[PDB]
Amino acid sequence: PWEMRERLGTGGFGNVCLYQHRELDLKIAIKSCRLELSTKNRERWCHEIQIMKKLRKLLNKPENCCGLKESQILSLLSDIGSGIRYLHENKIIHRDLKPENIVLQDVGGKIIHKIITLQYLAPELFENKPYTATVDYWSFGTMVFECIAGYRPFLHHLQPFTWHEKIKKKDPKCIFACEEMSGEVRFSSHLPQPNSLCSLIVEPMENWLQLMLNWDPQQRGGPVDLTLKQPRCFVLMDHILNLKIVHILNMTSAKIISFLLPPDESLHSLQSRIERETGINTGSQELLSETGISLDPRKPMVYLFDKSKTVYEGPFASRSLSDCVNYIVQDSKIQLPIIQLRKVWAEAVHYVSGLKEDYSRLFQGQRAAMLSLLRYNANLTKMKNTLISASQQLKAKLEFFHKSIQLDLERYSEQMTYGISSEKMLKAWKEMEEKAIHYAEVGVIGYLEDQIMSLHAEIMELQKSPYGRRQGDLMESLEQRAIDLYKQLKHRPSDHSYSDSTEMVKIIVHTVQSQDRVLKELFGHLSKLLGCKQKIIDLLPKVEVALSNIKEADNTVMFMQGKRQKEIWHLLKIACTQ
Amino acid sequence: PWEMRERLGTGGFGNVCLYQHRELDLKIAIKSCRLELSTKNRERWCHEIQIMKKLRKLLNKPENCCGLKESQILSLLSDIGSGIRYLHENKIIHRDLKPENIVLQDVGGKIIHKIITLQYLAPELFENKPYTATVDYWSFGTMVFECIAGYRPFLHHLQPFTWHEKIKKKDPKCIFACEEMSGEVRFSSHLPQPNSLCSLIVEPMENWLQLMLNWDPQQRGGPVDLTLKQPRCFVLMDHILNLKIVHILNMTSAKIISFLLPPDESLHSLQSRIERETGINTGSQELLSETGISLDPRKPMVYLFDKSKTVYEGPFASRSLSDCVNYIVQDSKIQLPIIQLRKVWAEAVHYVSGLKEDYSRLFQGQRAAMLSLLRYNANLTKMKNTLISASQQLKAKLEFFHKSIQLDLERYSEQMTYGISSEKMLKAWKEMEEKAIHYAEVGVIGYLEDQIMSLHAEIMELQKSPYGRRQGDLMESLEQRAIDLYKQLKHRPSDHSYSDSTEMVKIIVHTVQSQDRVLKELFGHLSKLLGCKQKIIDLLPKVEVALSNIKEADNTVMFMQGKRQKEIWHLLKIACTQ
Repeated sequence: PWEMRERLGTGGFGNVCLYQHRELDLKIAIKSCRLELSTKNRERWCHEIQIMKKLRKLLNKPENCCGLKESQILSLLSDIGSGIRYLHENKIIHRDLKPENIVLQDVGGKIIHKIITLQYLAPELFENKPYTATVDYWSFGTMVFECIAGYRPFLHHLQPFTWHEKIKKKDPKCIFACEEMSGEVRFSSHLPQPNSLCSLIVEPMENWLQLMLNWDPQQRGGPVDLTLKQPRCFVLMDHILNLKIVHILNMTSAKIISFLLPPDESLHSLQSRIERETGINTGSQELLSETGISLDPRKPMVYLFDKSKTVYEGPFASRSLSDCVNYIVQDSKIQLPIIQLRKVWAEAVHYVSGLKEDYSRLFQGQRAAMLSLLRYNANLTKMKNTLISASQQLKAKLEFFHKSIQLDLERYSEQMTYGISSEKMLKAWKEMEEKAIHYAEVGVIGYLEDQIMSLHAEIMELQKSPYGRRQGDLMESLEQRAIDLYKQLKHRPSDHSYSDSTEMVKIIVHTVQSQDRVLKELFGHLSKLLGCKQKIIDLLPKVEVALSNIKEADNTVMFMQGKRQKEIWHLLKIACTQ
Repeated sequence: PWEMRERLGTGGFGNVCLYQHRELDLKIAIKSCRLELSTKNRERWCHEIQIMKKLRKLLNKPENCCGLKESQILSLLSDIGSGIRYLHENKIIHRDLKPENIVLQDVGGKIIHKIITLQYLAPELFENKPYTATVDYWSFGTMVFECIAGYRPFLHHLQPFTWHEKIKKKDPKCIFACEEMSGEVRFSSHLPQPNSLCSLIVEPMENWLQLMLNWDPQQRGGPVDLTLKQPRCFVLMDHILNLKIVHILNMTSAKIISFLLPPDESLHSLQSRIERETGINTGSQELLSETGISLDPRKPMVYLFDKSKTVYEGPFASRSLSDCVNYIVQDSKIQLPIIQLRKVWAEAVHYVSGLKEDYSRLFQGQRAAMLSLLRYNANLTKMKNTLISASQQLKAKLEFFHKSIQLDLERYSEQMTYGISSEKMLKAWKEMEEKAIHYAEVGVIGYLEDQIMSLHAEIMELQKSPYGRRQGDLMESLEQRAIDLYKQLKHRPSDHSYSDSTEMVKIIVHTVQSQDRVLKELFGHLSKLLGCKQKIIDLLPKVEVALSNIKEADNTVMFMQGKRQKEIWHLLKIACTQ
């Protein structure tokens, strides 16, 4: 009771149709018979049934055309790296490595990738040579480089009949070829600069690219350690895919610096590392969670605060542009070919989206700092209730105590009138009364209570603060317009070779204007937040020591009254003696 | 060092130019010489200088074309009534009574009117007859009727050459003439129905119109009481301009009922009057200020609440339309002359603006009730702090007390061990300890404290309530469009005799839709407000009696400890005896 849901793809046996039973969601891809395949390859097709039973869409998204995220490429190395390790354990050579053969499985966010066109065709496959797994290595590092470039690793849009002949002329220690608009073929052993990656892993991934893209198949992934059945490629993948790196945005300078983490460094020696890095003293270096929880020093993207610095100035976030982009800043109206234009405009929307994530992370650190302020406020309310409570407890004990000793001095004075009492305990108890009247801490709790309601009024005022995310969605609109202009460029055929880019530069203008606005308002927010936070931190030991003094006069006075009791018991037993 | 500011008006001596010195704001109206007046009337003009040194714009506002407000017409009776009383003391007959001769002086809201065209020309002036102050009476009641009609009291837009001849045929006990579209001349001794006035004063003002507009000058204001140098007209003005009337919107039925106030009625007998009027029992009848302050019963537009009724239904505000307006409801597209159209459309915008003031006053009563809820919340916080404070005072006195008597039972037991103590006060003090342990009211303060934080959470939720005034400004836009359509009708010459009125009926549709919406949301608000208010009112005597019990165990326990003291003094003096 179901139908064909959607034609999934094609194949040598025929087209693939993904099915679904709407009453039961019976999802299955079934490669149908469309090609009328020869019976030899039909038997080999059922062999493929016994063995199989034994992404490019996301790439063509205009956001993704710049290159992918860090953890996306890392998780791609995990899924596809582990997958081809499993396949090379199973003696399998797919010969068909492409993002069109990558199924995306969203398990709650965990995008599990599985395995199921001449630029992925190896040059040994391009001329039908003896093959091995290094072919699939070549396509692997090919595709993973395309995950950050947005394009092929070698002479993009060159026809493979001579493009593979240029592949035969590659410097093997170099990894990337770029061609100028004059046709200048040059090489690079470096990554092209608009990435989204941190250099600390890029350089072992650079040498990894030096291994994975040598066109000699005996050298491509060649140093295979038979200790671990892996090349040095998979050694570096094992290192990097477990290489712990803490990324820290300096909130005070708007700078993210990554850090290699040795597997047993304490957080304090890390504070020494950031201390040497930034100059910020560890007593003033303050760090806390993404959710706004201060980091436990007892433990081994968190956000950097300087306690000893109060007012934070404007951003020290240098946000560069390329000389092509700067050339558009000089004149956006030059009529240049689209080979430049898709690249440069991708760098532009790339740049703007980078600014959006900058404000996004700064927005996060602001919210998290406000959460820490709320926790400090909560402890302030707890010590408030403790203070008011135990303070009025002290006041009542004062009242009851002195009225008690007033009655005791009346009757004791009547016994001194009877020639019974002694004047020494009389004067002593009058000193007890005088020291009780000295215990006049009931004004201090009202004054520091006025400090409490002062700061509580301040943080209630900080609740009603306006937010720059109002202009953050304006940045979303500007970036969205930039995406739309990139799409309108992207669907142009070769007849639309020359174009203008002025409105995008206007989006850059209003972008940096709005970003300066939300940074000024934002730094005003954080400035008042850390100010009132400092007021709370300075307020706490006063409340603590004062409450301690309350407990001092508490146990003091109770001991004094019990002393008065026992003295009356002494005069009792003395009168029992006589 | 100044110039002519603006030409104010005209005159027989010439045009009047209002001056101003921009550096000093030297405002003065100066009647210039434009007419080249004859020297006899120039000498009479300087006579007018010696005697003078001895509004129609507001009428033509489309809001005001329906008729003026209540207090506006009343203040007009005060200023112009008192002014012509002063002028008739000075033997002055102006002969020139018109709103064009009325200067508006805004003293902080108090619009002081002062004294400075054939429909205001009296029929005795129209035929140049012997004159008196009853001429200015005729123009006075003429203009004051025009303040509520928006038009002349007799056959509007009729040419005075025969319109005064129709004035000679007026029924003197009748006050108003209306003409049908067939030309049917009829009379009315009543006010035309679209007023803005309360009938309680209208009927003495109706007979006042029967006196002030009789075309016999010896009868117009004729019964002049020489006891007070006034006609019965000024007697009724003296009554009505001091006639105290409390206007009360029934919030429960969306109805305003006016009330004559005898000059010494207490507020309780007023509650009997509203009690007989509405059926609402005085124990449930609740009244409070415009600013949300409950009315003192000890004293002699406030808003009516029913305490015994919880959920208030939809409005019982009948808002009628005329049969002309209902005829437009039948078909707005009938092509009828503008003599109807300006009147009927004025009734329409009149109706919509009336609905706007309805929601405005209901909005006021909602805000005021919320203010009363805040005051109840404030008393709740005061009793909260008193309760928590004195409660923990009681707890500390319990602790100190029982530890005290624990020490006293230890030593007293040691003296019973010494063969000294008696068991009766032993067992008695153990009963004192047991009753102290019985005093376990520290859980009740936490439970009713949870009720306090419950209601505090509820009223904090009521703070974030959405407001129907969002659609109130939508009503402002709809009414503003209706004003614009009335203006576009109003500037039409006689060539635009036939018109359509459908979009105004659409404004009536969206008006009553939005009004039903804001009344539903509004009554939901007030329903939850009175509900939580009832919760607070029920919560209060629990807190009060519990706190009273705290004071009971307070003075009880203190008396018990002092009793224990005095008993030890008894054993002391007994041991002194032995």
